[PDB]
Amino acid sequence: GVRAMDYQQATDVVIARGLSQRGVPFSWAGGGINGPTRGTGTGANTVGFDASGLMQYAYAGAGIKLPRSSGAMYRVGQKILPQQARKGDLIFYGPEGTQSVAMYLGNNQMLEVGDVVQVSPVRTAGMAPYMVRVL
Repeated sequence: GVRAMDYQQATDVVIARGLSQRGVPFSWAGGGINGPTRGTGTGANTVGFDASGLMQYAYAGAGIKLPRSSGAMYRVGQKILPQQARKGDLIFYGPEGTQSVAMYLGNNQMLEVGDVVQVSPVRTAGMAPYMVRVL
């Protein structure tokens, strides 16, 4: 029972942290565990998040340090069938999840980085075959 409670408690913390960043601008390669930062290249002069950076920030609240890169996140935790998705699960885009990543919020909502950190409907186009549970 404590397992379930800890999972639920962790999930709530991570969602709260992610949601607190709504509106922060996209920055190519920006951000990480400690919050938004300048990125590189096109993002060198912009403080913000890319998808990977935002996930690292949000999940750090549950005492988890996620790998850098969506492609590396796709290779940790438990692979989940999308039909069995729960809030807190990670959704991936591109071949082997290397293009991007977002956090499922339940009811076909996800926290993603668009032009800014935002809550969006789930996008199925280009979605990787599995989701990932780390909590």
